[PDB]
Amino acid sequence: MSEKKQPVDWDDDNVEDDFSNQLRAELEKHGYKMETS
Amino acid sequence: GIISLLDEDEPQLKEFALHKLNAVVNDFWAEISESVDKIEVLYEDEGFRSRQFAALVASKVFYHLGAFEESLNYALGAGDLFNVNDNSEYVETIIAKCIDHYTKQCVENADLPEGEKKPIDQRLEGIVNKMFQRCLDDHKYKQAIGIALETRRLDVFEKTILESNDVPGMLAYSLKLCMSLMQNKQFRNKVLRVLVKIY
Amino acid sequence: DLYSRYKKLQQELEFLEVQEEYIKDEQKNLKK
Amino acid sequence: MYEQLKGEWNRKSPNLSKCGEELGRLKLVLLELNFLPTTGTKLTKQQLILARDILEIGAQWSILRKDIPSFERYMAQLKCYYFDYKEQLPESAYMHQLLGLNLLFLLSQNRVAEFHTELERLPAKDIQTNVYIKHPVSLEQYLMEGSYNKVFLAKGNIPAESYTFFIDILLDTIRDEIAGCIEKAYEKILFTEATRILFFNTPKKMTDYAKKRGWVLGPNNYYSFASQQQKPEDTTIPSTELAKQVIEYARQLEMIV
Amino acid sequence: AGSGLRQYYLSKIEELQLIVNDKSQNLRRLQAQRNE
Amino acid sequence: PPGGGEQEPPPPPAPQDVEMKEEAATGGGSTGEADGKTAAAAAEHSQRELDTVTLEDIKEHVKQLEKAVSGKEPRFVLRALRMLPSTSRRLNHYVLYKAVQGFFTSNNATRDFLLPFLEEPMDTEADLQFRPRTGKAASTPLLPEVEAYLQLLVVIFMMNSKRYKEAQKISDDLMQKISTQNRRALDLVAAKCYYYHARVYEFLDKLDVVRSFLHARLRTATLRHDADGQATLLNLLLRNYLHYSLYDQAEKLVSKSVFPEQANNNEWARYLYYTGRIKAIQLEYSEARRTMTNALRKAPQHTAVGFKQTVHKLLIVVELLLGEIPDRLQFRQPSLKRSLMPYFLLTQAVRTGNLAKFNQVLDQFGEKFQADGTYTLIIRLRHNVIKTGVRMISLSYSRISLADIAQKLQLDSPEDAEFIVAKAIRDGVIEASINHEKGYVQSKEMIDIYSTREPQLAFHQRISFCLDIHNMSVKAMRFP
Repeated sequence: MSEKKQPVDWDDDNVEDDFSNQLRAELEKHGYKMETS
Repeated sequence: GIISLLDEDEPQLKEFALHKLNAVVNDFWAEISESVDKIEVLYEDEGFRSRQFAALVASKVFYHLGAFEESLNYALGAGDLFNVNDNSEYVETIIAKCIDHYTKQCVENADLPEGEKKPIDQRLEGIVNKMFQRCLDDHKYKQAIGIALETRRLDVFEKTILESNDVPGMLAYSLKLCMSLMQNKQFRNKVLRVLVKIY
Repeated sequence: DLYSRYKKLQQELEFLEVQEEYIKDEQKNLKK
Repeated sequence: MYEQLKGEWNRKSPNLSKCGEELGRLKLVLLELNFLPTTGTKLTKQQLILARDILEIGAQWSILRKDIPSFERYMAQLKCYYFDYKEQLPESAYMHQLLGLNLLFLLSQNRVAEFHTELERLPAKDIQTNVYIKHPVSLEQYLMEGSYNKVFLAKGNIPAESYTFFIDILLDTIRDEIAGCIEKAYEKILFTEATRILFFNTPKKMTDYAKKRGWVLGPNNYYSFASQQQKPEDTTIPSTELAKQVIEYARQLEMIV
Repeated sequence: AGSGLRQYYLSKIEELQLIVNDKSQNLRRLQAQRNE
Repeated sequence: PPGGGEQEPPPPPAPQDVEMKEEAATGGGSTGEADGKTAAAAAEHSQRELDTVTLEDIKEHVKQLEKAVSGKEPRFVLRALRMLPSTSRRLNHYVLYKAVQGFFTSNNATRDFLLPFLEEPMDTEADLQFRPRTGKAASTPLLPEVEAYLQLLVVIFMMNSKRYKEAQKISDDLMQKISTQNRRALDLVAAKCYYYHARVYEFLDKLDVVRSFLHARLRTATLRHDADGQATLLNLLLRNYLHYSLYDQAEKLVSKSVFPEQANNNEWARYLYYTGRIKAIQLEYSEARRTMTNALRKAPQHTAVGFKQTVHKLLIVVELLLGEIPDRLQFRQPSLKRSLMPYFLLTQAVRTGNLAKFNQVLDQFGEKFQADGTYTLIIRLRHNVIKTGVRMISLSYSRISLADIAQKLQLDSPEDAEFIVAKAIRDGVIEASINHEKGYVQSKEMIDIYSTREPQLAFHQRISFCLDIHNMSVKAMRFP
């Protein structure tokens, strides 16, 4: 069925859920968290 | 909407508002419905100029919503301003339902003719007989006789059979119907006796 | 004309209704 | 036909006979050639320019006299004229600020639901320029967040005329809504906490709430009726209706043959 | 008189036709169940 | 010669046979189900109409030279169908026109002979018994003249032919066909007419005249009964109310006609999409999201139908205001090209606290957002971000000092934090409680138990459903 709505205007890793840039990798954050105390 | 004018109690404005409004009720049929109290009030009080006109627009709005009982009531109240009309879907629908209400009322009252019959608003006859006359502007339409028997009215029955072409084949047709497919003896014998008299 | 068709429609409608009630009852007893 | 076009408006308009002049105008316009029609004519166009101007003055006099029903009536009529099946309508200079004032009225009388649905018609004049429309939407945005003090800070900046007749009512409604949000079951709350809130005079309006609302008027130890609510669902007897339901299931397990 | 009452006696029977039209089929279904 | 003469043999054979036998079988079935089984709603009539809507429409746009489909009109132009020889000779005329077209050049229409192929078609002792055939063969010529994709010298003809067909069907239904209910087809006709009116309102003024005509059209329905008639007229009219005149919203809110329960499933999706749009624009968000999701799964099963894209571009904004979307779940192969460029950048900005990036994306894609007719986002989404933060705080902590949320939600002050949390609780996003004494915010009581009177309230609904389904199934079993 046609609705006259003119619809027409990379990795197979699947869902990525939610990733947000942390920049510091865990190794850096914990590596220098320990230094404080 | 133009109800913005009905807000004012000046008598000159009111009728201009109603006259302008009933010209557009169909496009804005539902929109109006949040105002029917105002129109009903302006119908109920005495001394307005066109109380029938308010009754008419009320009937139109309630016919939109299919509240046929109340459209019927206000159409009775709307008087000749409505009743004189004769060719539209709206009028034909509400006159059909009026015929229905009338015939059922008649059938009900016919079981207790001795008294305490519920009142009949004479406007019901004022519409029914008008339709009967339409069924008289014609040579011998069978349907006229049909409604006649269905409404227990021997008078218009007789007037129709004697009027027009009183071909005895037609009264043999009437006897055939009386015998073939009706059974309430107390009405049967009455119809049969008026038929023997006319014969 | 139309009066006869109207009346006959009414009659056959109600009569098939009667048959329907009959059939329901006979079902109920045959099950027992 | 030019019934005192600028009789009492250019210099000062305190007249109450202006009401009688408007009455005559409304009695005369109903007999004008075209009001309902939309096909139009140049003469009709003149009749429409006239009707628009007179309705504008009627609405502004309404706000000047602080009448509400006349305000809403005139505004409905004018808004029916402004948008319509016929809208050739060379631009009128009062359209923007009057419409903004209409939006202020709609916001003040706590019809926020009907606020946005009127804002669909304006494609670009509501953001880029035209301060008159900018003001009410900005105030609405301010009052959508819990921010409140900024409203009272920014009250003293109105691009059009005073229009205070609505701004006072808006402030009162905001006050009473904020009060209602602080719905308190406990009858005892420190009145000084309310004193921090924008209630202003310590007992002038505290008595007003005290007469009907709970707590005390500036006590700092409120005593009154409590708004605590308990479900009281201890009763284990919905038996009369639950039995209905069960019998109904038995009803539709049978009677099909 | 130019089809005085053709819009009556005609819109009145259409519902009758539809009702009986479906109800006969329902009756035949019940017939089959009882027989088996 | 090598491109016209050599490509002529292949084309002529297929339209000569397959289309003709198609419409032959469809007309035969229509005649059979109109003659017997007056309750002919359940038949291949609807399937035939759907197939004609789907298949025959797209096979050709040009006037179909060599008298393959343009010849059907000169075939059936003279039809009597009074008795056995008349109908047999009309079928023989169809066959002979096909044979002549495959042998020689049959009758051709030069963009002006369609009226004589339409006037004479209803002339020459035409048969009323095939009123549906008249409608079908009159509407099919519309689509060629409609889907000519030229919009020159055919839109006006489209409008005139549409008016002709509308008048014909109105006069036909003025007799109130008995035991036939041609409305089962008429609806499609109606939709078709609306099509050209939109095309007309794409080549000329909008469909307000159509609006009046269709108010009359549904009024003449809803009186006797409803058979798929009003179920189409309602969504047609509120489509036009919202068609670039969508600024009108106030009215349709009072369209209080009940929507018929038993409708074609495809239409229910249009109805629920428009109901969702109207609910969300006037700021109700509870019902809007649930009814829109109910719409999406109602009838999406097709290979990229197209408006699913739009419902997704709405459900994302309408539920952004209240929570979180499936952030990466729904960006798959069909929608990926559009949704991703603006909406993904948005929801990504929204979860983060970057206001500047929000402004950047808004500046970049405001034109696209307005083109879609969903520019509510700036109106409310920009100023309702803090709601999500409050929701997260509700989900994690259970007892917190309100002096801490300020540093957690960058409000910089505790009192306005009290105000905003109180507003949130009143709005019902969270049911926490506040100790107005020492900056104490506490969650509600623990979840009491999940097995006291709240469960069985659901099982009652499921029984209602299941027993209803079984009864519906058993009733309509084996008609003969």
